[PDB]
Amino acid sequence: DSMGQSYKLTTYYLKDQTQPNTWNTYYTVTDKEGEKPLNVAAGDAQTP
Amino acid sequence: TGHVGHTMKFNNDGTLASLNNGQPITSVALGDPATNTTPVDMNGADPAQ
Repeated sequence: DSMGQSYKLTTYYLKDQTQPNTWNTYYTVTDKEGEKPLNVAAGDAQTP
Repeated sequence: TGHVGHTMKFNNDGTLASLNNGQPITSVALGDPATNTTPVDMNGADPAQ
């Protein structure tokens, strides 16, 4: 971060079944409270 | 409760941003009861310090 605190960024890769040659990527940021998902502003991959 | 302090603001890189909204920090007279609700008992010394 700006203050020099280190955080764990976990990137998850999912292979799309509906569309061939398509992959879905998600980001999660891990703090002392747990693993909080990180959302993309204009991403075209959405989950319920 | 009537206790007046000063606010210190800092930037995201950790450096000082502002002090007392840019105003110098001057405290009220220590032993003058007319300016402070809790006068310091200065035992005959200068009350306007």
